[PDB]
Amino acid sequence: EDCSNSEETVKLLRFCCWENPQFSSTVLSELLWQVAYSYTYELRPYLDLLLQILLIEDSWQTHRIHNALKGIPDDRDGLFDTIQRSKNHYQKRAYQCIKCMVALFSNCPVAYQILQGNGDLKRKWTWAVEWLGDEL
Amino acid sequence: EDCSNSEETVKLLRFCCWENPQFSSTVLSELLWQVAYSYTYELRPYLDLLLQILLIEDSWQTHRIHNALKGIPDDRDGLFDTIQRSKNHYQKRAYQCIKCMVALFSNCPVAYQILQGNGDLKRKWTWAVEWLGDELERQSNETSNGYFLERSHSARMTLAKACELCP
Repeated sequence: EDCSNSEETVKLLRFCCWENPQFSSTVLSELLWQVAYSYTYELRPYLDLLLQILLIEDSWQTHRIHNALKGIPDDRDGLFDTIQRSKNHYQKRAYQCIKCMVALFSNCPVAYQILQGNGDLKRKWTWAVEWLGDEL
Repeated sequence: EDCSNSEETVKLLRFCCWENPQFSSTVLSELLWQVAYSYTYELRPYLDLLLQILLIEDSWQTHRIHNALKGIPDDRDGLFDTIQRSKNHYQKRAYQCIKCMVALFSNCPVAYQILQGNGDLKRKWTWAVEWLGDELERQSNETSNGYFLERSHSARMTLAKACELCP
């Protein structure tokens, strides 16, 4: 919540999230909370921190992209869910989420084989891209 | 968790749950857990599998229906509990639990005398129908889109069928 823009936090998270299943969910639980229920002008410190949690190439990487796009069920939304919740109002929230996602897919291969290979996430990713265009 | 939508998983559960209190408990416990903590695009298979468990016409049917509508006490798990938590957000999950219940009540005479004959369940069943009525008045609710009740025709029929069940 507080010290997300710094770089001594990314180092602590990437050191503990590494092949720790429960902890990697805790960080995602908190990060998905703030990307959804936090003030619209401060998402970039949180979203940019989310990358270096998804880009950890360990045995749990696939789950992290899974539990960031679908969301941890029945509490925290996902990157797609917050987009739906914010297309009409707080449109800047959904835009900044897409920037994270575009950056993630273009710079993470394993993310591309999860987007390309899971039709539901594939199909939702479509509706996202036109919406960004139409708003422009 | 994994082998859902299969016709052989339900046949095995339906076979083992017959007159088995311990086994039926775990099946209900796991099914209710799956109904609560799972993505809405994979909820219909669990609800449909749950419904087939409740339709087992053995001597534990009333117990199974009680543990599914209410849940194990002091744990706040159960179809009414998950409906209550999902009224505000994830409204698509709350509706699908109702849609399963309508199919249960209108097709299980044993699980209609449990409703008609228990007061709080009728209150809880009532609170569902106005919530569904109010939510709809404001397609194919499996798309896992924005989580807002899309009027569609599945919902309108479900609301219509729910209303007649109310005494």
